[PDB]
Amino acid sequence: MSLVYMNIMMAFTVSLTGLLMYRSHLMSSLLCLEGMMLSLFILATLMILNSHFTLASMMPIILLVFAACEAALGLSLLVMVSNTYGTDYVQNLNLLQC
Amino acid sequence: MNLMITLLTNFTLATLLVTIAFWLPQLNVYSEKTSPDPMGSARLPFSMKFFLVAITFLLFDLEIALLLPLPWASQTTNLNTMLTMALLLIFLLAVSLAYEWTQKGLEWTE
Amino acid sequence: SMMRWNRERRRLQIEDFEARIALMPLLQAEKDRRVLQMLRENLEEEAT
Amino acid sequence: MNPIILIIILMTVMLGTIIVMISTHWLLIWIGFEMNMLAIIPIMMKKHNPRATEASTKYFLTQSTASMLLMMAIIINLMFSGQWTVMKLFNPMASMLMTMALAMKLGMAPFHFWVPEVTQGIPLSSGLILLTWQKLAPMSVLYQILPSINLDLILTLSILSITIGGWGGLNQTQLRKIMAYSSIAHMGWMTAVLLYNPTMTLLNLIIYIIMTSTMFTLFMANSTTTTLSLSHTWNKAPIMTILVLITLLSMGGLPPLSGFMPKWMIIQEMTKNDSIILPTLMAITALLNLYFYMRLTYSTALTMFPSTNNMKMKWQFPTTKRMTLLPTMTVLSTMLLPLTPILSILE
Amino acid sequence: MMTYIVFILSIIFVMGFVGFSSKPSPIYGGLGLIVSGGVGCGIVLNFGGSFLGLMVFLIYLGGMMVVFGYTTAMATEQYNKVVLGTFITGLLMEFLMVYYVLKDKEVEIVFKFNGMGDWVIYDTGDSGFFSEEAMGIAALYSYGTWLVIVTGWSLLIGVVVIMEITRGN
Amino acid sequence: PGIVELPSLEDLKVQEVKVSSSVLKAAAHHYGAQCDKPNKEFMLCRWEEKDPRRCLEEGKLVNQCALEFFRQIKRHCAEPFTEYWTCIDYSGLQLFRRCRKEQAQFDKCVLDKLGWVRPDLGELSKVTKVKTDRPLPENPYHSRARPEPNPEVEGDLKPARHGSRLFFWTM
Amino acid sequence: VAAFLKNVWAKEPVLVASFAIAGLAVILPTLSPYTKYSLMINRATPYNYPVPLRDDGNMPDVPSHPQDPQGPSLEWLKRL
Amino acid sequence: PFFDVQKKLGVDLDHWMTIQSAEQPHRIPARCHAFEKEWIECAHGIGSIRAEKECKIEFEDFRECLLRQKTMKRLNAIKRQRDKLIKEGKYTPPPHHSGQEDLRP
Amino acid sequence: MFMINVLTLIIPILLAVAFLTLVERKVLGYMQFRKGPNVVGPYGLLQPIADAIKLFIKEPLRPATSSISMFILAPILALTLALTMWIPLPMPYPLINMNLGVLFMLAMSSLAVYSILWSGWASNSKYALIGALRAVAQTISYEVTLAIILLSVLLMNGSFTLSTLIITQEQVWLIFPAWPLAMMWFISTLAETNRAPFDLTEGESGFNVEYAAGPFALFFMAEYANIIMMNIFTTTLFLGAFHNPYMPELYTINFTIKSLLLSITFLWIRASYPRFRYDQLMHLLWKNFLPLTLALCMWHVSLPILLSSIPPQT
Ligand SMILES: CCCCCCCCCCCCCCCCCC(=O)OC[C@H](COP(=O)([O-])OCC[N+](C)(C)C)OC(=O)CCCCCCCCCCCCCCCCC
Ligand SMILES: CCCCCCCCCCCCCCCCCC(=O)OC[C@H](COP(=O)(O)OCCN)OC(=O)CCCCCCCCCCCCCCCCC
Ligand SMILES: CCCCCCCCCCCCCCCCCC(=O)OC[C@H](COP(=O)(O)OCCN)OC(=O)CCCCCCCCCCCCCCCCC
Ligand SMILES: CCCCCCCCCCCCCCCCCC(=O)OC[C@H](COP(=O)(O)OCCN)OC(=O)CCCCCCCCCCCCCCCCC
Ligand SMILES: CCCCCCCCCCCCCCCCCC(=O)OC[C@H](COP(=O)(O)OCCN)OC(=O)CCCCCCCCCCCCCCCCC
Ligand SMILES: CCCCCCCCCCCCCCCCCC(=O)OC[C@H](COP(=O)(O)OCCN)OC(=O)CCCCCCCCCCCCCCCCC
Ligand SMILES: CCCCCCCCCCC1=C(C)C(=O)C(OC)=C(OC)C1=O
Repeated sequence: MSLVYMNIMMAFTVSLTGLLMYRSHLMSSLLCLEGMMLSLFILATLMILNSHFTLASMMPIILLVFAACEAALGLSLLVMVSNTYGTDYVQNLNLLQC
Repeated sequence: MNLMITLLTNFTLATLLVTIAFWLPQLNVYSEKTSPDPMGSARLPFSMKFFLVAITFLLFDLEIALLLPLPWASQTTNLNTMLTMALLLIFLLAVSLAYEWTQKGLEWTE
Repeated sequence: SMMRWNRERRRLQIEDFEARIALMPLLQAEKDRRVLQMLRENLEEEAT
Repeated sequence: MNPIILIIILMTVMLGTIIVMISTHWLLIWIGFEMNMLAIIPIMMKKHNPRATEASTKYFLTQSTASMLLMMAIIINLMFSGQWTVMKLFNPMASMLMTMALAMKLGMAPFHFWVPEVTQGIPLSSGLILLTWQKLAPMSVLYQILPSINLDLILTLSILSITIGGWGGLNQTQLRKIMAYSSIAHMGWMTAVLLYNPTMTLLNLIIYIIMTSTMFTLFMANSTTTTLSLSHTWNKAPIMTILVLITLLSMGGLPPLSGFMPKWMIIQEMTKNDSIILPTLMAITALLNLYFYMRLTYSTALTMFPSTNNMKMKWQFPTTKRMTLLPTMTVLSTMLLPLTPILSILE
Repeated sequence: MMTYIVFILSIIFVMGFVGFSSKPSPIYGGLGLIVSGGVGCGIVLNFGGSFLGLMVFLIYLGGMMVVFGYTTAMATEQYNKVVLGTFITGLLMEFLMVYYVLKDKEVEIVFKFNGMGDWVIYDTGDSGFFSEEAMGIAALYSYGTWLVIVTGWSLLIGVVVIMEITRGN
Repeated sequence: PGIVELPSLEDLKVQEVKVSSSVLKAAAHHYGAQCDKPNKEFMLCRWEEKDPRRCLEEGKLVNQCALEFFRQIKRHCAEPFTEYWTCIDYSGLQLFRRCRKEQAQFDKCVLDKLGWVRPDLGELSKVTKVKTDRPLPENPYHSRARPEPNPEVEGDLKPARHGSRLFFWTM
Repeated sequence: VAAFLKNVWAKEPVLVASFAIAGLAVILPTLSPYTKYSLMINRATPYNYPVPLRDDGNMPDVPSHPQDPQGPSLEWLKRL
Repeated sequence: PFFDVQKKLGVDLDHWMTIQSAEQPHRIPARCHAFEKEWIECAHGIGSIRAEKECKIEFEDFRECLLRQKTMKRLNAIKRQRDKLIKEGKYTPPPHHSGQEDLRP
Repeated sequence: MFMINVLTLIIPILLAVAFLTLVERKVLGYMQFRKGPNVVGPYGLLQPIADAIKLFIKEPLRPATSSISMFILAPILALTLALTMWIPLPMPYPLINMNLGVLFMLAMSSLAVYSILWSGWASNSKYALIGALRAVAQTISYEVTLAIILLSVLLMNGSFTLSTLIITQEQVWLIFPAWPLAMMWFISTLAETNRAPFDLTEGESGFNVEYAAGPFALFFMAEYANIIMMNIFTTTLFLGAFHNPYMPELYTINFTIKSLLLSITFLWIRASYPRFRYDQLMHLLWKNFLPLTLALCMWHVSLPILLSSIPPQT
């Protein structure tokens, strides 16, 4: 198949490995998650436009809307834990080990 | 083709103006200044109001993205269905605004 | 004023579309002959 | 929390589950999943303490990762098939990605690390809602795509889930963590029997739902969240001790109780396909679940732990909690074995 | 080299993804994500999706990454070896993949990809007096009644949920 | 698999209608009115056969009819048509409403010289009927034989023999 | 019911105007006699080709030429 | 469980999007309409087990329309042989393949 | 040949910005019973040149910026987005004819707040950051009503193309059927470019307090270019002119006069009223402008259906 498909898959894999290995902050995890969504957007849009599937052109808009609502919920959770601890570090979310 | 030429021209004109605005008084040898906000070292206070208005803007922006194809969609043959769906979407916008209004969401930044 | 001018604009659009409809059989025939010539030339050069 | 807002949010959770169940489009499956998760997040954060926000954060991150993997599998399937009908998949990579996304959503091992912490951090009612209702939609999606599921992957996930759940539940003293590890082991059983006869999977899902609902309802009726606070129940209401004894015996699969029927029919199905080592291993491993169930019954019903002085003050007042459907699911989770041929209604 | 414009843009896209995925700082990650989103919108525009690319600019960048950087400015108070190491190794795998693609005009990692320019897959015909993607999006109010209903309900419920969980009571 | 068959380069040879887009647009309505029969025959053959190699001759006839249409225009009404397509060609979007006067002059000239009447609104968008002699393609998709369906359910439903037959249960 | 409208129109006139405009917008298209004109104007716009039908012998309604009397007419659109 | 609420109730909630060969607005065809139609007319009513083996050639044609690996490979081989012959100097390109053709219409 | 078109677009923008500074000073002076600059040149015609040279030989502040990257990048983005929002403007022929030019403009205007965000974050002052956050919140909150108003106005046009907007107003001005939208659009564009009575950063720290005099001048020039662009866009939307296809100079002169009058109305507004508070303008937007914008949006969706006046798609 095509080449830009390979580049978008590799971009998605890079963002997934970024999400799956936290460094210090929760915001970097959210950024990696939203980059994953952006790669999904580009891949689906290219496939739908190249395939001339007319009625599938509405799908990336719904995908963008739902994942941005997801991101709003995640930002609210990040703000709540930052108000609790004074920072958004992932090492402070360890009370539930016990 | 012409569009990205114009974009490159605007970008290089802006960066040329910024470079001349930065580095031209750098050629002056005026002086060396020591210089030893009303708050000295206070932490930024986290305010829920600014975050709340940001998230409300984001959600209304999403429903705006939903509302955007109305000029194209008005050309459909199924006019009753399109009118009903458009009125339902803007009614949901109004209902979300009213729920934010009644539960003191728009408070102290009204 | 918007109602009258938009009805006139709709009539003009219908006229333009029906002119295109009258035209396009000839363009369809020309496009078919052109793509068949392109395929034949590519096939001959592939044979070479 | 407003009663009306709570009602709307709960119907939104059920609406998301219904949208997943009834739809023939992959995008609608995805939409129902996000609707369900977005609506269920405030049920977890009903009490507003740091533990609930931590549990909600971990749950949100896990479900978002699983959802992105699901969308990746859907887009790969569209690329290699050109359609969106919810049926067998046309790519092994899409099948693997979707199977691991559904495993992450179900919390099966080795993606199990979020289940006990999330269950511990949230109240008993929201934990019941999670561990009972949240698992109806991924098992339905698995029920729709079984011609494309890799057998080795799903069987590895099943045996890993059973062993890890038993070994994890061996060490816990909090009741919610015990319920979480029990859930992990039961989903191991359910997805073990999935590829041979999914009707057995539906029967096991129904029986596990009823037993978990009974145990959680008894827990909120007595307001106990630890082992010792449950052990105080003999000096307050001994009928509840009898009920938790019979329900925990039935949860361990001991005949002639109704919990014996799912693993009995699962072993019956697995031996028809000449698989004998795996059902024996799963039974021997489920002995561990029986072990910590029997430890709970020792601490609660078959011995009398010392009580305190204020139990008299608690004697002077009756209970007023709405123990909804508690006798019905108490009866249905213990004396249902003579009605075993009723499983033909699920085919 | 001008026929490889979408391929070059995809290379810039994945390079920006490597850069922001190394997590140097949340604000620098946001800047890298903004640049990557702009390049991806360029990819979509060069493929023919004007409306979807302008949706990416209007909603993802102008409407949502603003919220991300706005929240980033309200935390992570202003003033590494790991970041540089992963950036270098990601650039190395990326350029090794490019060299292996262009040297042999075929590659297999998980699926089989072809190293020719991506202008080959395009359609040789015209769409008439309309654009196909605009009609497909515009069919949302005529065909996608159910999609509109579930999306609007999810958005309203999201407003209610965000108002519920940030109150603290 | 097979070898795709293409017509020879002599079969694609025809003299073309070498006029620009605005020249075609100026006389588009009269071209649709006058040369309708071979155009509709070609379009019916095109939508039925789904193969341009089976519609090459109809396209050739379409070219011949269009060329004769423009030759008939050139014989009598060269100057008003030239002015009309010039003022059509000046416009960026090639509007029909910016050249009403020259359009009326050309229509009047061609009505009194050739008896031609331009169509009204919606006439050229009608669905017409075509009398042709080429036979209908009985299998235009080149589809092969469909698989045979499974046998269906027949007969009345009877109770199960000895009930469920599940272990010791007698029902 | 009557003094409430006067009080709310003296106090919040912006909301009164908004709700009145909304009610007009939601009850007027179901009441106007020009909605059918919008319907058959949108459905009479020729976007794609009117593919002809093979004449089997029994189509008196279908014209054999655009200028034939039988067929749909847009005189109502030309007059309105 | 897949509760077919739509078939029981007669509503059409997501069947319009579910395939590419369905009813599209303004009668816009897709690139692989014919191949998908042939594959669906195969697989209808025979189950997945029979349709995975019986007329698999329709699905191979549909997949070749969708992704076009064989056409890309053939073009790659033709262009590679052309490049080798051009470099070794025993092939001269024709005038119409170098931009000196003055195309038909 | 095209670069000549680009240059003759972008150099008169800077010239018009400098003379807008001069015109605003003189008009405010004559409106405050005094004179503007008339000493530096004949009627102050040499004032922008002297002011520009003085600002370009001024000592830089040399701040202790947290990030020199976005400190550089914020004026880059401000100037690029100020200059790039002119290319689909029909004058009467746009330089870049865009099928979706209106939504392209909306995307660029939504993207314009990153200059404020990065200028606030680059400066070490926390009060500067707070002022930047407040300005960003006001800007996005008025983006919302900009989008709804533009969407509701476009339903009389039929497409997103800016050149068709001349064709729509060939009969009558669009301010006749959409004057409440015109008033709300004018106030929303006034609050969009951070102008009085909404310029809160000048009332009691700006987002660019630590920026040097040169980059401050670049930011201010970008803001004035935004003002001129918005007024030209408003003139095209609501006050469309008569366009002769054989004489484009008629349309050019007509919309130039109208847009200059609208910009003079901006300067007239800025010297008549006191400033708003932050919560007062938030109240004016979320509780006054937004419900009426939604009601008028529903009205202008449902109106062309009931009037049999759907504009043509193409
Ligand atoms: C581009 C063309 C030119 C535009 C105008 C330019 C010149 C005029 C400039 C004016 C001054 C600008 C500077 C100040 C800006 C800030 C103040 C401001 O604008 O505040 C807005 C004010 C703010 O309102 P407010 O704050 O006074 O409201 C009081 C609210 N409480 C009580 C809660 C405090 O008004 C509006 O928002 C109204 C917007 C326009 C409404 C248009 C309605 C049209 C008619 C509808 C129908 C009515 C009849 C009833 C229904 C009939 C149904 C059939
Ligand atoms: C193939 C299968 C397809 C699907 C088939 C059907 C599946 C049905 C699945 C049922 C899932 C039940 C989920 C959990 C209960 C949902 C209702 C709810 O929200 O209950 C919690 C609620 C919280 O209220 P609150 O007052 O805060 O409680 C704290 C204690 N004071 O209220 C309370 O806590 C009140 C206290 C009593 C709660 C009792 C709830 C019992 C629910 C389970 C009933 C039995 C299972 C369903 C029937 C059999 C299905 C197989
Ligand atoms: C059914 C029609 C279509 C409906 C859907 C479309 C709606 C479009 C407009 C959307 C508006 C969204 C926001 C609405 C908020 C209303 C609630 C509210 O604000 O109540 C508070 C307010 C009193 O103000 P206060 O409590 O002091 O708040 C601080 C501001 N002063 O309370 C008030 O000022 C009183 C508000 C309620 C009464 C308004 C009555 C208006 C009647 C107009 C004539 C009838 C119109 C026809 C429709 C029926 C209306 C009942
Ligand atoms: C699109 C159009 C844009 C237009 C932009 C500009 C608008 C304003 C145009 C200029 C208006 C008039 C300016 C007059 C300036 C003063 C001229 C003058 O007489 O200066 C005299 C001064 C001293 O002379 P001195 O010899 O010492 O006198 C003793 C003799 N008794 O000698 C000096 O100071 C030295 C010589 C100075 C000469 C200055 C000449 C004017 C400079 C204008 C710059 C911009 C020109 C336009 C650029 C854009 C168009 C090309
Ligand atoms: C190699 C040789 C060249 C070397 C480099 C020099 C280039 C040319 C620089 C400008 C000309 C040099 C002389 C500058 C002025 C000197 C004479 C002077 O002082 O004139 C004073 C006179 C006004 O007198 P004043 O003292 O103000 O009295 C007030 C009234 N009672 O003032 C006036 O009448 C007006 C003076 C105007 C000065 C010229 C116009 C401004 C500069 C234009 C060119 C540079 C800027 C171009 C645009 C940049 C972008 C804005
Ligand atoms: C910190 C980094 C630097 C920051 C400053 C510089 C970047 C930000 C400021 C500039 C922003 C530029 C935005 C460019 C895209 C805008 C959308 C667009 O191109 O629309 C025009 C057109 C679509 O309209 P339409 O009429 O349908 O097309 C012709 C159809 N016959 O589409 C076309 O005509 C398509 C033409 C071919 C494709 C062009 C692709 C352009 C290059 C990719 C994006 C460049 C910007 C990347 C960075 C973003 C911001 C970080
Ligand atoms: C290419 C560079 C052109 C020159 C720069 C822009 C024009 C100069 C603006 C100077 C200026 C003037 C005249 C001015 O009057 C003013 O006060 C409102 C400013 O802000 C404090 C200014 O920045």
